[PDB]
Amino acid sequence: AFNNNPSSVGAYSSGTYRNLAQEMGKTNIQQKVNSTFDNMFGYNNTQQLYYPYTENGVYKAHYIKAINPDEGDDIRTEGQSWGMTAAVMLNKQEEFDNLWRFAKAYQKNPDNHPDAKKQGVYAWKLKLNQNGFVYKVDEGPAPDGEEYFAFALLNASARWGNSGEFNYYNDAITMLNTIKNKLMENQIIRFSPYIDNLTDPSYHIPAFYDYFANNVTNQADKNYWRQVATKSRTLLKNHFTKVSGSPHWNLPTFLSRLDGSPVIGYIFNGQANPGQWYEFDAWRVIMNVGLDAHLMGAQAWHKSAVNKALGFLSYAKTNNSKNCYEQVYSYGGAQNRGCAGEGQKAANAVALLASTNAGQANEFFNEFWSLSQPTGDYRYYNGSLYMLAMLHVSGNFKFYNNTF
Repeated sequence: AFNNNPSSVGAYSSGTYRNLAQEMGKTNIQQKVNSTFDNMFGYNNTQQLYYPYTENGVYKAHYIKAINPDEGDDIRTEGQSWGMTAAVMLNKQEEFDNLWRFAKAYQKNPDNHPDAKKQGVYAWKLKLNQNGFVYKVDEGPAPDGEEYFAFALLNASARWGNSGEFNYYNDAITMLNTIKNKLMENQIIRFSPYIDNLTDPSYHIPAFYDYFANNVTNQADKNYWRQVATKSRTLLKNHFTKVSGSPHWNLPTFLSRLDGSPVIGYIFNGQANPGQWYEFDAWRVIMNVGLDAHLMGAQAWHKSAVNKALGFLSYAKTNNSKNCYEQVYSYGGAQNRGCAGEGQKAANAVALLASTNAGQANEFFNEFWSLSQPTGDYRYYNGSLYMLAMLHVSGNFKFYNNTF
């Protein structure tokens, strides 16, 4: 049965990881996790997201392909870093290494870039050109990519050691320094190096920062990352307070000020969507809340955040002619951007790690567990999230500490 009373002591401290799928009475859980990875990382062109990159017939590395039916396929740091995260959780070293090799070679902006703000950050969008060779479309970062890269690299170090192709640990510390020096404002993750007073709630993964603190060597840095963790929980708490009730109706948003206030409308040239939309980034927020609750302990704010968000989505589904909750809401209103797909359902299933409502858990968990693994043109984001959620709900998303 669903544990509707999640512990205030996290798995990171206790060593006890929940297996949400087991709580929900599912069987063949590990087989399903394993096949999810195998199909995502297999050469089937069906679920597959992991693709080799070759130059003049010479194998180089692999990437996570952001399939995109109308703007052209591209390659993103988020997906890359998520793929590495999945690989390390399942002990898939070659896959990890192939993706990290790609990132370091091709996504990383040089440390001597003329724009100091870009030095060592990871270009969020690459493409292959008409001759098949990789190039950077946008050198700006998507800072949760770096966050996941650091996370994944620290875990790789801890599981595999640092005497092979990669000194994972050194690469992780370098990534942490880059986050600190290039991607933070006042200890809050930036949306952009170029805009101040701006964060993206989905980039807040407090438990990662606590893990970082425990995996650096020097006292000042340990304190730094513990403070980032606390400030991240404060940001999320504040954001969830600000989105409660009217007018945001309990869903977190794409962009936020540093006090947690949703950004209203457009604020910069190139912005993809209004700041107050619950959209693709925002989907991940309650997944991150679930993660945090699982790994570092459930507090009242985690439970309220997820219970109220899931509650809104259930209500919104009852008020939808398609009998679905949708992918995009703004001020509690559906934006007609489609019924939830697999990624959103996956994010919501992970959120259950902070839920106290067994009825919500049954509904949201069964909707996720009944899905087939994503295929087709929208599988990059649906399938990347599906993979991460499979790990989270099967007790496979764990923190592996380094030993000093």
